[PDB]
Amino acid sequence: KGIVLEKLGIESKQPNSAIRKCVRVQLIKNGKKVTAFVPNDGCLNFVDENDEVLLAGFGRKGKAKGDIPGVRFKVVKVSGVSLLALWKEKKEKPR
Amino acid sequence: SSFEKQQIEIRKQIEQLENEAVAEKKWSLKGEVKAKDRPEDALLTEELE
Amino acid sequence: KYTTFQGSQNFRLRIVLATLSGKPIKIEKIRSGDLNPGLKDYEVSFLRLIESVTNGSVIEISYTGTTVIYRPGIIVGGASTHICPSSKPVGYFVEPMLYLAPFSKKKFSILFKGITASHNDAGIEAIKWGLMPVMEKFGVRECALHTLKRGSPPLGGGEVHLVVDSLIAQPITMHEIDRPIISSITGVAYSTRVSPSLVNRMIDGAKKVLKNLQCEVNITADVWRGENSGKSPGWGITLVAQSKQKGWSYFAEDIGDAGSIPEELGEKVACQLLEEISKSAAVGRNQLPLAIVYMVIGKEDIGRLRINKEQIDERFIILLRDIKKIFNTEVFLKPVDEADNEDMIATIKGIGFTNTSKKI
Amino acid sequence: GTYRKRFNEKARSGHMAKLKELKRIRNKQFTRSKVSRLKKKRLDKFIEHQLK
Amino acid sequence: DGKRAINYQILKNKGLTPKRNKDNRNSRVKKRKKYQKAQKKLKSVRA
Amino acid sequence: FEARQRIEEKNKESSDYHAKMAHIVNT
Amino acid sequence: ERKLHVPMVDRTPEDDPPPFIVAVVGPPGTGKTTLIRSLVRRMTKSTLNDIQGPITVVSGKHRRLTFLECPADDLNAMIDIAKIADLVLLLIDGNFGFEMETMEFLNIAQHHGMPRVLGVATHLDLFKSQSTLRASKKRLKHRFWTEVYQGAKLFYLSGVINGRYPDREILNLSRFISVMKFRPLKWRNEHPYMLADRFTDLTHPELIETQGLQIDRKVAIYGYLHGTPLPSAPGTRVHIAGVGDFSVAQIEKLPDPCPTPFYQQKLDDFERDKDKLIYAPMSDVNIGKLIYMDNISPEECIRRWRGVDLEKFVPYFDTFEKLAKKWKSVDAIKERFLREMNAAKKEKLRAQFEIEEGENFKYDTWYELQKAKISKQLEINNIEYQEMTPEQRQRIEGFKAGSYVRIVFEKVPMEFVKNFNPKFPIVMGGLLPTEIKFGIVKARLRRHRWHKKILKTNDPLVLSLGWRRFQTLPIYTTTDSRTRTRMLKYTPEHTYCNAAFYGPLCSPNTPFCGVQIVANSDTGNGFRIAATGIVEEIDVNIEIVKKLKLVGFPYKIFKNTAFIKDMFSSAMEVARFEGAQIKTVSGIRGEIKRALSKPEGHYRAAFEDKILMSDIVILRSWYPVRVKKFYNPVTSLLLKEKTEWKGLRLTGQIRAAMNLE
Amino acid sequence: QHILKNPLVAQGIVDKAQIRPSDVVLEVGPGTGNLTVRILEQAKNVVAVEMDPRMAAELTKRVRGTPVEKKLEIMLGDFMKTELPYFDICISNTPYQISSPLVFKLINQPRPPRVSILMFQREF
RNA sequence: UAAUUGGAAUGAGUACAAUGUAAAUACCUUAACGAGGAACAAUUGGAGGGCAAGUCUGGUGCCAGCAGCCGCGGUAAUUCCAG
Ligand SMILES: Nc1nc2c(ncn2[C@@H]2O[C@H](COP(=O)(O)OP(=O)(O)OP(=O)(O)O)[C@@H](O)[C@H]2O)c(=O)[nH]1
Ligand SMILES: [Mg+2]
Repeated sequence: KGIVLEKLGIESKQPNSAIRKCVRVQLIKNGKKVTAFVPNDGCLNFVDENDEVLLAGFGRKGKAKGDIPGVRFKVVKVSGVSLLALWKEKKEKPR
Repeated sequence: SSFEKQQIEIRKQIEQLENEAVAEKKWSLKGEVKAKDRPEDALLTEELE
Repeated sequence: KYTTFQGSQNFRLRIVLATLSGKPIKIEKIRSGDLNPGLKDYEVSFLRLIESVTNGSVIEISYTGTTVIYRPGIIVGGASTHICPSSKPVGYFVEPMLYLAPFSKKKFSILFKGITASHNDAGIEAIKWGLMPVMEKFGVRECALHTLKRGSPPLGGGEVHLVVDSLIAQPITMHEIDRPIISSITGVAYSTRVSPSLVNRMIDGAKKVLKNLQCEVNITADVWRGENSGKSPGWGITLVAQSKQKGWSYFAEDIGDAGSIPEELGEKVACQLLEEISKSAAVGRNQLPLAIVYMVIGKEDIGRLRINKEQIDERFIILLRDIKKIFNTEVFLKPVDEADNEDMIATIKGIGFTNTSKKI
Repeated sequence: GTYRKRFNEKARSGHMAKLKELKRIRNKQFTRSKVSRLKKKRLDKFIEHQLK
Repeated sequence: DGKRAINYQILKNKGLTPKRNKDNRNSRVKKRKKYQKAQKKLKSVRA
Repeated sequence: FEARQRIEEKNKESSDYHAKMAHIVNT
Repeated sequence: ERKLHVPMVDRTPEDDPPPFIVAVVGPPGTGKTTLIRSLVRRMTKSTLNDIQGPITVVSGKHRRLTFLECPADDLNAMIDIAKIADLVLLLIDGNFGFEMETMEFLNIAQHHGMPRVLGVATHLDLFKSQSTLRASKKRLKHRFWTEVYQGAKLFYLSGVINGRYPDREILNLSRFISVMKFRPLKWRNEHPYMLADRFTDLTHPELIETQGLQIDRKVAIYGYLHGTPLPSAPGTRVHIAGVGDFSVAQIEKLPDPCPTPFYQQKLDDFERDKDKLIYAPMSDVNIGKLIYMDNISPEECIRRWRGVDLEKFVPYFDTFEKLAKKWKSVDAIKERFLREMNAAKKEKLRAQFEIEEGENFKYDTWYELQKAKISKQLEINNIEYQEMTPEQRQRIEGFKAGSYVRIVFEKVPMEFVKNFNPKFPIVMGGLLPTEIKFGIVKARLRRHRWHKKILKTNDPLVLSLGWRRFQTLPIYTTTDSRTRTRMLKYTPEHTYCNAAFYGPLCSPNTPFCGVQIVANSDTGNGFRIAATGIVEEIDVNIEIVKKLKLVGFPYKIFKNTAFIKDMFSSAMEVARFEGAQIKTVSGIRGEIKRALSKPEGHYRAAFEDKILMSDIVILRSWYPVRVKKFYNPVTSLLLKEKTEWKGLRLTGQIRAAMNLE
Repeated sequence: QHILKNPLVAQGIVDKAQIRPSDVVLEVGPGTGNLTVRILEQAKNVVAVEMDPRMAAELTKRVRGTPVEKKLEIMLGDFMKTELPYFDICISNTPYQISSPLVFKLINQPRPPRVSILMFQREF
């Protein structure tokens, strides 16, 4: 689990860039704060600040044209619901 | 009673707004305007960018 | 409608409070019994500063000029400048921005010019070592006061620079019930456009007073000369007694002008510092309005600060009655049960306050 | 796992008394917070320093 | 009735799934068509 | 003057964010 | 790592917490009066009838429950109750299915903060076969599991044999809503709120008769305070939802009229409720004190306690020579500064070690650390209150939750009293210092995924935010890649535009929710929630920028140089713009260079390629638009009918009712 | 002659010195001013001691037009033969053959410094 | 390649009934209904393609790159990559 501490690249002009997609997240077990990817850049609207993101390993098999060394996690569930079920508009985020 | 005065002036504001809102748009809230459709000098008194 | 205050007494405090709480106030009969009634020049410039950092507010001044009607807006901030009029030093306008700074939309970067020393108002070592550490206890991380040029009375022309970086949501709730133990004494001793024997003689007098008490004593001599040293000579001192464990400070400053035998001035300030220490517990007698206001605007939570009974004086009673007029916040003074002295714990329940003008 | 850490030990008192005895015998063969340790060590260093 | 019964969409709740064929429903039908299509190719190259 | 001040803001913000993601990872 | 959470603060009291509010909601015919009737019959053995208003019933040694049959239709009442409710018996027909009101309330609850929703399905005795019944039960359960979490249990109630439900099931509901722990939400633990058991207007008949009945009357309202301490001085502000925005004139703590048996047990251990289990009134059956005495001067106050300006900074010091003699020997201040005798050294040194660097030395996770700091603070509050003589505790804490309180307003509009009926909830809410200012808010929002049509710029949107419902005129902006704020003219169909509007402020990061029409006449079959957002920042000015392109033609063509007609009409028009950019509609770049004088608006312009004559030049100007300042609060329960509050009409609607394109 | 190329140990060396805004830094063996300019920002007046007038000329060329142009003196010659003025902290990179003289010269100053950040060989 | 249409087939479901069973429920059996968008509305993933009177970045011109649910109008109206 983790707390969304802030967003990164919210003022980055170049859209869909990787630094646009990355939020900065504090974990609740340690206290250590890391960075986390997010699929589908529109899904930055779903995470706000003090959400509970549930992070999973990013575990990427390969590295693309303009990627980032350093993002190692990825956001799976934002405050209970799951980002595939908000982006697909099945459920919606219970505040 | 003060509630009726407050809604009479609310209906004033609403009636004016509707009468505006269905009405034909002022030129400077369109695209593709000429000097034909507009009146003259209306880019000197306006301060666009 | 308007909360309504009388008199010209403690102007800046009511303007700051009416900006924090956000309730329009109205001050009336402002020296109206006096020869030329109204606001002095510096009070108008202070209102100009307040209007400059708060987008949205509205100030009106009566026809004669003896009734101010203030309706606050949100705090915003920015970077700007200010030209302090000749009668009051820059400390007069630095201090209310100390109250108001950590709660704005953007940072403060304000550039003051003018005189930078006086007898009455705050210095530049006063604000640095006397009221930045209280602000740092209450959760303000990164604040600083860059001296660029140091003026002096009567001409001045100095300029200082208030940069405040951290924007907290609300101050923390600060429990403190113990008399701090003083562990050092530092202090600054400065002089502009004079020969450097003065600073050494002030340090001589001070260290002769403090040559009998059991902590280390050091004093940064600071001799400006030339082109950033301003336009007129002067000299002054500040002594800070510094408790390192918890981060508290008690300090006493003064300046001096043509005629003062500087050994006497240093001896004076050392005696005043000892006096201040003996009438204090966890705050000096003059850092106390800042800490009381930062307790009031905390979050909804009892905060306890210990005070000596000698600090209970007329300025205290005035301050608390002004808080109870704006905020509606009483202040429960219970006594302690150490039977060696008559300290009083002062517990204040914070109002529920945030910084509602940040952005997410 | 004889001398483990059980979840609640006030409610297991007869047990731990019995285990104390077992340990006493089996290791009478040999008998015949670390922040409190760090605090004690630093205090004793300090006292030695001040006397020197 | 006076009853505001529910939509179709907010019953079966399939928002934004893309639109596939009428042949992902029935695997037998899809493999049938793909066999009789990729048998045409082998009736041109094995000429 | 606008276009310049935008360029220095944009450069600083971008570089600092990349520096934070260089500040985390080989910890 | 299922356990860990964002830490939050509780602020429910520990001595006497108020009753939990149990809304019971659902469509019109679904049987939500038999539910409340039979729940109360099980929990007091005392059957009612004609239930209206809130109803407080003791259930246990401690729990008190405040039932509230929410009205069926009115979307205003559902919005109110969703803000304040604390359990929701969301009761859905079983034979019919879901119905659109159940879905609407569910989404209103999900945005403002979701209370404990527990669903019960009735009309299950209308099925004729067990296979139809059993599959339908499973199917409703799975849809309800989508809306609420998974495994959330719903209850199935058969027939109404005697005007009330069975006993096995109703006994299960009673057990389950009497073991349940509630979640610390956000909006409810900063604002005091109050649900009103009874209500009386307090004027003479004399002012009515001698002033012709019109005047806004003075009114006192009674009920339980939930949420946070409502401070114990008059004049604080209040929003009475669906009425307006008042300021309280007098408050007073009554003795509460439904005590738990635990409470009476502890009260009879001062002096050393067998049938009055239900309370349904809306239906029928010293220097610290010396500082705060205003009429005293500060100086005299000091003089009594023993036996000037603050504008100067330096305090008042004594005279120099008195100090110089006084502070020669510093012995008086001594203790502010840092075979048997050996122990005396080591005690001196022990205390010095504790002082000097004995700070650097003072759970398993980081969530338990935070909750331990929070709970340490909460008990410091508790301890320092319980040294306060209960008047003083009342003066600086101020009527914590659970207190029964009478408060009384004055200048309350006439219609509120004439059009009263107990079935609609009146719900007092406190106000923070921000939410009384007015300004423009910059929020972000999307069309709500089930709403059929996209919105429009400047068509009114009744939205609820804080305790308020008000109708505004939003204006939806994109952002042109973090440069400017282009004014969109619609809502994107599947994403988040921003919006700006003029309304009461509220703090950043606050979720709101907005509808079209709330009038129960013209509703139809469509879903009704229409936008969901959070408010992102707060100010008093924004500038929005509509893209406006000037279009003109060429008439004389060189190589790499053209002459332009029809865009402008004068000379100084062109002279304002020497250095603009014109792009061909076909797509080559260019600019304008100089003005021709004898032709009146014609001029000369440069290009990168030789222009084709049919090409057309456009300049990309940026007109500034600005928000309107409409604000029309609903006040839905001052009307005679309360199920139709109408305001501005949508642009398509006023074109339909005026028969025009 | 070696050059501390790392642009991140340089800042850390500087800010550990805790330079106050009223200090006189002696800064012995400045090199090409990779390190110096930070000290110029944080101190009132810097006194750099140098032996290579090539470096001295380039270093004084570095500060031209810069606001800190007037807060830097340069003293030439052998370090172990000058008379150092009063100075109030000391920051040093100088090549290591003077590592043992330097230390005792600082200890035997009249009015010695208060803190000095020195670079040495690991075994030294 | 199909995009209209021609009749034949059947059970998911509903159901007299009988069987089942301690009693039911369901299966197995079966009157009567029950298929054209057979709307009686299969899914989960990843790869490509185009989308300009749009935006943004860089440059040795008309370009490139990012991207494109954001354009000039219009939302009971647009009936659009039939979709
Ligand atoms: N057969 C059957 N009838 C029911 C059931 N529930 C309620 N009813 C009947 O339907 C009617 C409606 O019940 P109410 O108690 O009015 O419930 P309600 O939701 O308050 O209805 P309104 O008063 O119209 O809001 C009652 O007369 C009940 O007898 C049920 O589960 N089965
Ligand atoms: Mg009913």
